[PDB]
Amino acid sequence: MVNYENVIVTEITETLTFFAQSVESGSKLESLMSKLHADFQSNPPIAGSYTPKRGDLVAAQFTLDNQWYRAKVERVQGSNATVLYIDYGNKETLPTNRLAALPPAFSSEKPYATEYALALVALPTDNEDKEEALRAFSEDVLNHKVQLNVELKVTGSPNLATLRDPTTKVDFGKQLVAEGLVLAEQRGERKLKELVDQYKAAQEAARVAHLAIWKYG
Repeated sequence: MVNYENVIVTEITETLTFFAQSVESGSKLESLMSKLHADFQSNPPIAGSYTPKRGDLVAAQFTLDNQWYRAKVERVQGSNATVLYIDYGNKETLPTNRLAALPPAFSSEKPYATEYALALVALPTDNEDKEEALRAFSEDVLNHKVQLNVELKVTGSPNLATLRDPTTKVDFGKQLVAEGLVLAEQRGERKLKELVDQYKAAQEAARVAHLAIWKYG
């Protein structure tokens, strides 16, 4: 009877945080991107006429496809800026001449992607084990429809969330633990006790089975 949210995972970072879009907001973003494309084709901005302050919400021309996206300026350094593509979750450093003022019409809708921390998962000690963990998790969830549950709200940073396969009901983060690819996190929130204990047992099973990072005990 847990109220799962149907999401699509759109971006995964190197610390196993991830960005997810709501499935029922898919048409909303689709419409926005189509209107933004048409707007900036009809009235293309003048390159170099805009420079941002840190925090500005802008239109940014993605270096990959030369299309315009909604973006938050996170850092400005001379001729370049670091931006977050708020509807998808990826970041890049970019010349400021590829930034323009976002028309107030596109600025009111909340970001269509939200960042979360994968609940109770810690990356392994080895660097190559780290890579494999990120590869394995991306293969599991990237671009896929999954069920998300927020486990803990965190003030000032991404909330803790589990991800579940809609068909098998397998907890993806826990599966990473059971496969011996990541470590289980121990923490004290009583509401997280059951999940903490379960992830601990999964880690233990992977240890006994000598899986992956636990190969040489």
